[PDB]
Amino acid sequence: RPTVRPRNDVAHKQLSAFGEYVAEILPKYVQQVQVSCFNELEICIHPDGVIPVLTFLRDHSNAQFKSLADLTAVDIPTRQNRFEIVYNLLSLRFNSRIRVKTYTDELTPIESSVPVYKAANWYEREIWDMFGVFFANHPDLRRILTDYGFEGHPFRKDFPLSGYVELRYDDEVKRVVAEPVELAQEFRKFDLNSPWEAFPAYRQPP
Amino acid sequence: GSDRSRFLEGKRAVEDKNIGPLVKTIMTRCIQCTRCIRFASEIAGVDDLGTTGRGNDMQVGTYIEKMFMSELSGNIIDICPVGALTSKPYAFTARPWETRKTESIDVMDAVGSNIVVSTRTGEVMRILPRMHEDINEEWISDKTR
Amino acid sequence: ASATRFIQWLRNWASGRDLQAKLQLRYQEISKRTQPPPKLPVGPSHKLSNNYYCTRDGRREAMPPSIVMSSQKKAVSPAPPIKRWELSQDEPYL
Amino acid sequence: LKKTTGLVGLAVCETPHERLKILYTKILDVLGHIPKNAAYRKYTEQITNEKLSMVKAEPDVKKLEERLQGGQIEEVILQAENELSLARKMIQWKPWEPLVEEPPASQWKWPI
Amino acid sequence: TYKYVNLREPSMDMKSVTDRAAQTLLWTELIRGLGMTLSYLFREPATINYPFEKGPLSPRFRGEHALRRYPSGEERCIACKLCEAVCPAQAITIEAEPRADGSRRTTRYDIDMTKCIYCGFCQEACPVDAIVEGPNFEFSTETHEELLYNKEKLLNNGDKWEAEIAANIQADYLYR
Amino acid sequence: LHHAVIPHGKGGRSSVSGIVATVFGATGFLGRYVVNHLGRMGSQVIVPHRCEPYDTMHLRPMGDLGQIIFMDWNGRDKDSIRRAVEHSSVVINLVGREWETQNFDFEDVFVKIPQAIAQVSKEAGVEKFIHISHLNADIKSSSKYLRSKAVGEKEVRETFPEATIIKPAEIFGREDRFLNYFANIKTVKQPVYIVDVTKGIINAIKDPDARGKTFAFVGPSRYLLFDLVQYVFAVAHRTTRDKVERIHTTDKILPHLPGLEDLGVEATPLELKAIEVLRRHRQPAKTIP
Amino acid sequence: NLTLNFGPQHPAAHGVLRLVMELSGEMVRKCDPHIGLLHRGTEKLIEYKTYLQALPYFDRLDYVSMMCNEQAYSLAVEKLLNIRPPPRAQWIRVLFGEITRLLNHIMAVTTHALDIGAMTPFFWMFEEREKMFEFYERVSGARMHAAYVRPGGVHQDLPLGLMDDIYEFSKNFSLRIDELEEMLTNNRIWRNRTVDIGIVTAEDALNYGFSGVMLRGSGIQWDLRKTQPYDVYDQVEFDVPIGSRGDCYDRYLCRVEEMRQSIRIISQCLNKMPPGEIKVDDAKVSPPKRAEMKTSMESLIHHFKLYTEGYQVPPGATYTAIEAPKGEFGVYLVSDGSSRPYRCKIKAPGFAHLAGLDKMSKGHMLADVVAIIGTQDIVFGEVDR
Amino acid sequence: QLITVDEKLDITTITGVPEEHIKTRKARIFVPARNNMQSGVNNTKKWKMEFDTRERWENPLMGWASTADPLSNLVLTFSTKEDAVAFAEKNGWSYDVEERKVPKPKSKSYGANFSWNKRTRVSTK
Amino acid sequence: GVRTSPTGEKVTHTGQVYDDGDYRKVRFVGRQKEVNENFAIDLIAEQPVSQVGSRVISCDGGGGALGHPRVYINLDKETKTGTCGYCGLQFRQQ
Amino acid sequence: TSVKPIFSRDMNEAKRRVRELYRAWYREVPNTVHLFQLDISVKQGRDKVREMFKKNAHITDPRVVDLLVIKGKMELEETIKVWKQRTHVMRFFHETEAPRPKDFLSKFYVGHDP
Ligand SMILES: CCCCCCCCCCCCCCCCCC(=O)OC[C@H](COP(=O)(O)OCCN)OC(=O)CCCCCCCCCCCCCCCCC
Ligand SMILES: NC(=O)C1=CN([C@@H]2O[C@H](COP(=O)(O)OP(=O)(O)OC[C@H]3O[C@@H](n4cnc5c(N)ncnc54)[C@H](OP(=O)(O)O)[C@@H]3O)[C@@H](O)[C@H]2O)C=CC1
Ligand code: SF4
Ligand code: SF4
Ligand code: SF4
Ligand code: SF4
Ligand SMILES: [K+]
Ligand SMILES: [Zn+2]
Repeated sequence: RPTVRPRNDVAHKQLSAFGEYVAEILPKYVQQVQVSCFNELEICIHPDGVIPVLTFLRDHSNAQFKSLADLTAVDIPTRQNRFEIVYNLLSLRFNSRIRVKTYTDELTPIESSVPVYKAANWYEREIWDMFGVFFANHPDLRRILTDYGFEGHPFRKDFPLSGYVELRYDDEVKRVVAEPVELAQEFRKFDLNSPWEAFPAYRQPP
Repeated sequence: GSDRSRFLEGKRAVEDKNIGPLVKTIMTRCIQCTRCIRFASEIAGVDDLGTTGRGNDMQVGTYIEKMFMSELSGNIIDICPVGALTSKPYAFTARPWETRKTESIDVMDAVGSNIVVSTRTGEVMRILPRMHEDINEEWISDKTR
Repeated sequence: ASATRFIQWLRNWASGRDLQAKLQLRYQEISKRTQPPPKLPVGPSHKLSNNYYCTRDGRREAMPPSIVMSSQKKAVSPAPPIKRWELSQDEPYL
Repeated sequence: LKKTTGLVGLAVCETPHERLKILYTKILDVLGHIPKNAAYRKYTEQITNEKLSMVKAEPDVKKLEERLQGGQIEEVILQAENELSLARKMIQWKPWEPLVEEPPASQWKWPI
Repeated sequence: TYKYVNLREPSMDMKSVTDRAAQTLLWTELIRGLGMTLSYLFREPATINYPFEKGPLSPRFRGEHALRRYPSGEERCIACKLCEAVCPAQAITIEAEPRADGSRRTTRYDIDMTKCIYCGFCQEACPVDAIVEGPNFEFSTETHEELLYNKEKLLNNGDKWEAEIAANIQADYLYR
Repeated sequence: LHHAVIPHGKGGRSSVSGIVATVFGATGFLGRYVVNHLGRMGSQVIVPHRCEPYDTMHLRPMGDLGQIIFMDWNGRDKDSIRRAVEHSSVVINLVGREWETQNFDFEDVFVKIPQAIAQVSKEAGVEKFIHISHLNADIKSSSKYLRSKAVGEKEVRETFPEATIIKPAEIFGREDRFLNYFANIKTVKQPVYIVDVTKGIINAIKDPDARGKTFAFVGPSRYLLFDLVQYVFAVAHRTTRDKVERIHTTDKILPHLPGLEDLGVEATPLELKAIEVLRRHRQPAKTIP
Repeated sequence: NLTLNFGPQHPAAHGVLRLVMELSGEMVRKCDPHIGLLHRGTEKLIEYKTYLQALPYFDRLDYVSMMCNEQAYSLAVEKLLNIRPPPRAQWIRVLFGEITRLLNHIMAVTTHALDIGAMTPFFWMFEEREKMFEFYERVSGARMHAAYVRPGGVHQDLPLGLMDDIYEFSKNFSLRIDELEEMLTNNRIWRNRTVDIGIVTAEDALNYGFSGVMLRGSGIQWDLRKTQPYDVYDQVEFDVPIGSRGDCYDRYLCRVEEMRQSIRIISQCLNKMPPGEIKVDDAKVSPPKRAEMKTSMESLIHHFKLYTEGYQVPPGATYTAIEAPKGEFGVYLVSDGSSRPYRCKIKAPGFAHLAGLDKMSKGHMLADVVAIIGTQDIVFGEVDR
Repeated sequence: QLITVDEKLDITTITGVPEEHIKTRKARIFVPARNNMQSGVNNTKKWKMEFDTRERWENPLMGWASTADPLSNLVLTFSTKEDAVAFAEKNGWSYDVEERKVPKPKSKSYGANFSWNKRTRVSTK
Repeated sequence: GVRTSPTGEKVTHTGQVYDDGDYRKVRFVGRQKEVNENFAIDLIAEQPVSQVGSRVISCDGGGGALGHPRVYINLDKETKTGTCGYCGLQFRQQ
Repeated sequence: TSVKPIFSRDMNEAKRRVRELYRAWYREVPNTVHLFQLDISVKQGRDKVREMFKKNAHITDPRVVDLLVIKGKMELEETIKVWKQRTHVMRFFHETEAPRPKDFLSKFYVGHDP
């Protein structure tokens, strides 16, 4: 069918089998395993398992996920652990990718993964900067993307889009000064969601 | 529904009826669902709306030139699924996606009807009913509206 | 294109290449800036029958992830080992 | 003896067979410290023994690389070193033990 | 399939070794590099004589905005606000009401040309070809305020540029 | 009020202060601070300038879009004065040189021009008028500068009776011709800070009690000209005949006049700000009680 | 240990990059990049846009590889939508993906040479870039930020006569590469600035998260166009250049050879371009043709809804990556089931590459750091996002 | 190792939010009303949190709507009111909670339109 | 329908003009008020009513796919003409 | 009520880190004033540090205190390394913001906000 993305059953079955493989080997930390309809394997783990689970996936002979493609966070305010930490790993030996997911909150520290991947250094600094997640035993945790002395973590869902302060050069003090933000035109919020359900396959029971 | 058309004929066009200064009619958009007829007869208690003609030429209206002036008349705007019946005062002023919705109460009488005040850029655009089963259900009076 | 035969020779020799055949300024070999109007084709869904959208609805075929384990025999790898690349025969070495 | 592995910083091995025999036997020795019913032990021994047999069966390096499907022989040696390193860490982590803690009720629910 | 960019063995016979010695001492590759720059001195330059010559543009070019009319002079815009909804930069602000003759028309139509990203999404979304990006790209100003277009500015752009805008739409509308 | 000038917002760059101020002489030392403060809170500022547009570019970033408007004017041309004031609600006069030129002498800038602004402003209907004079203004003065100020002060008060007249001592500040004057080289001086003067003017615009009044803006302390000058060189680690007359004129003491503290402005000591001014040039000075 | 931190006791402004370096004489002992100077909160702004509205943000990341950035985002959305673009759109996307690769490698190589003195190849090759900007402008009306590649296919079909002009340009381009190589490849001064500079081992490159030429320069045989192909890359033949020394000179040779292979692919795309439509024939995702929109009731409704609410994307999350000119460029895109993305993390290859600058610059002199930053090919639009 | 913290969760001091927009704001926790212009109920499933509206004024230059409220557009979504209340308290916002309005079950009978002796008989179809 | 007010300022086609006491007109001092002098309301009123021989007529604004969406206009009433909701052209039945 | 500590297992250990950070900030102020050529006195700089500390005197969660200390040490590092410029250091003093009155009548006259 020309307009529909074809399924790949061979990859789906293979990724499911490796999902069981990892879960059986690390039952102490794996809380859930799932494979999406477009064939991406996710391993959801207890946060204590960051270093053990990532080390196993990097070094084990049947895994060999040598590359850390990306490491990011997702803020979900409804969850009591609002932050979800996502590791996307790449295996060149087996030409495969895997996603590892954990969670934390505003106060619980996550163990730094810099020992497992040197790539995690700046990624974890970005997560601290944008989300306020503290990484323990990081060799140099500090802001990376925001202005020096910037208050707040802009990527949290409750941080306002335009922030709290804005800059301008003030001729009286001869320097760039910060002041509370005032907008000549407020950002116009749009309510775009249609009141009719689109995808029955994802309906949540009442 | 489907994402394309296979209708190769010309379309019906219907003349627009006048039923007061509150409800504007573009009856070419009517889909003949008879919600307005049923509301007028049962909720408002007025039997002045009906269907005239037959088949594809069936038309909703008053037949004669008659206003539908009832203290509940504006509610046919809400229940009309299409843009056949629309608020004459509200005409053309705003789009739904750009309005901010404020849930509030009506003070035009002592019922306390629940309402939504649609605003845009610090200006009040219109008043809609807010569903409350124990007070106004999903209706409001024309004065409230 | 206007260069004299002497200047053409001079720069051909200095560069070591026959520059004239591959000039880097465009002349008459470019397309017209006025073209005949097109008439583009239509996709496979432009049909008057046997075309119900439910047969060709990609979004409504997506499904939630398949949960293979929830906290609530031979070893395997995520996929077969990658086959070794073969050296180019167009030009193996530079 | 090849001139280069092709990979910067990965040096050629003069005796890849003896090097791999020592590494695979060392792995099987560390795995003896892990509980028998541990899935890490059962799977790692199985693949380790499979690789160890191939080193014993094939004396020609290039043919052995074909059987191992692990790239260059020096890449296979490096992977064995990583496995030995992992096995020693697994003894301290003990990942075969039961799940430390269940997640909150809706931790993995999406969409919310 | 792959190839090696720098996996070559330099010959160590006396002829080859002397070739590299003559290269080192006589600077042959450096002089060869001088030849390439010399050949360019005698090439015709690629400069064009702006503003008397202009770089080539196609009919699809996205430039300064304009509000268009029908052949009768009636405005094409019907205050549908589809342009305002799609604008990725929120550069468009529209207000509307029934006109004195009852038509659906705008009372405000502003484009903040310093918010605009000149993406052309507004002319794609418009159902009546009312808002377009014209071919003008030479409208730099001396003040910020001059770049905050309102409906009077935008209609004047349409009347000013309609001759060219219509021809450009005629050339490209069969690809839309 | 008129609907367009009702205040709105939180008193910031994008707010609406309600003030539509025409500021004559806005391209100098005091004008830049006055214009800056006006645009901080979202006032419409009209800047009649005699100079190049290039010399007014430091005022452009002081107001949100559209809030600073520039017009040409000629002090001798009354129509150009009328054009700049007929929409304003307050007119501020900061015109004046510290020296005479072949084209303008002290009578031109301190009598003829202030009176012309005051006359046009009164006819045009401007309600508030603020005129800057001098503390040491006096017709018995040795300095022609100060003699002209006294005459112009009289004519302004007679032409625009409700005008608020402000009489500051010498003003010290980053661009001043006072501390910088010494650093580039019997009398008791009581200099005042530029920001205090700016606040005083702004507060006078907002205070109905200031209409028709004369104020004297003086610093918290009086110094001996010698002692003050010694301080300047210590902090900095180190001209005309009339200019010298003014610098040698003891600062008058005018207890009857209101001052900065009346307009809610606390005067700033020179010692807190002397470094600010004089750092670029690289022990207190006895005060007179 | 002299220090260069751009502050008090050091009057000088930094620019796009603030490099805090401590030197011992001539040697660099620590290199501490301070970024965020072009951080604009793109990832937060995308959360307020519909999927179509957020597309132009990707032109403005690697703003040298615009259409490749569009392609990566479009593939991610198409994957979550469970649709596919039609074959002609996929061939157009591969054609302009390789043209975009030429645009990027010209910029990368010639500005790298300019930063160290060789200022002339920049001028010869930026005339080629100018001609390729015309191809962008002819298909989209914009020289850089085309917004041409969209989920579902491409916005518009190629105008008549465009393919012929691309053939004319490609026919001569290899001679321009040869002239560039005549200036640089064998020049002893160029070799002395790049040979054995910024050597990275194959294991360090992997563990540090490098991608693209930063991996292939050290001999690793990896290229997502071969191993994880997308669009129609599994239908064109090309060779992946591989380094041997893992230094700045091998990566320069890899980038030059990739320009030649890009021409090789472009030659096949022109010959194998198929007929057909250019966007998915599914009007719940791709807007209908304007003539349809003005005659058909269904088409007008779908146009109206597509350009106001946009299409809903089924809930899910995907990491989608492409072989961008600078390395692996990907998006982790989360759908909440609505028409606005819930989260969009952008994986920029230069982010990890720059994080390895301190590692790569050990044992080198101050002027080598210019060559190392050059060889990583850094655009701070993507690093900061 | 774990520690025992019986105090209440309160992150007001580490969020970076100015004091003004913590103590003086009033969060509203509610399920949005169904837009009465449509019958779809899909926008009434989740809980929302928004803040009190504050002044908007006209920009002197263009007449646009200006604001000084950084939270004017901030709207949060929650699966349950308990989740929303938890979020508002740890952030230090005063909040109002409005109980979800669910339409009550109706008794529908098509045959009632044709009643022999009841007023439910319709006079037109 | 360009029309100046008692203060002399031109009134726009949207009926906008600054009243006598409005300071905001200072922005036009030394410059000008951009006012488009081709009032669409007056121009469409100059178009004659088309006479047609059917109860229903269609309008697309002219130019085929270059006009507006095609609509069908009922001409049953005789008191007034049928007006197109997009382009404002008027039709009457004969 | 069982949670993973950041640094300190109870408020006693947390208060020790607060005092050590305070000492580091207190000793740094004279250097910051000189290095940045600030126009504030050392006394103003130290009173600012004190006021910033007293703002959080009411916390009783050892994890919250630990983050406040972690942030404060980061701010101190940015100041000592001269990563901050003079503009950043002076944003603690809000020098161009008109005092916003806090009594009822003053707020009532000016606007609607509480
Ligand atoms: C019968 C008995 C006779 C006895 C006497 C016999 C003597 C003749 C035989 C010997 C020839 C001597 C040559 C003298 C020239 C100097 C040669 C030289 O020094 O070259 C080496 C130098 C470095 O080369 P490199 O690649 O770095 O390798 C060595 C480094 N360890 O390379 C370099 O110099 C670097 C290049 C610098 C120049 C770059 C910019 C200019 C290049 C173009 C200039 C063209 C020359 C202009 C001529 C001017 C004429 C007025
Ligand atoms: N600063 C002080 O020490 C004291 C100042 N004052 C008074 O405060 C006011 C301003 O002080 P200051 O700002 O220091 O003076 P400045 O010289 O710094 O600025 C004077 C302003 O007057 C304008 N101006 C001068 N002559 C003319 C003219 N002939 N026609 C038009 N415009 C003219 C200048 O514009 P241009 O740039 O075009 O010349 C400039 O904007 C003056 O009236 C001064 O007497 C009172 C007491 C002390
Ligand atoms: S409610 Fe609207 S669509 Fe239904 S019959 Fe009445 S007018 Fe027609
Ligand atoms: S908005 Fe609805 S009622 Fe109006 S024309 Fe479109 S489909 Fe018909
Ligand atoms: S071109 Fe794009 S950014 Fe500019 S107004 Fe149109 S839609 Fe908005
Ligand atoms: S310009 Fe076009 S899209 Fe925008 S409001 Fe007018 S008719 Fe609608
Ligand atoms: K309706
Ligand atoms: Zn029409």
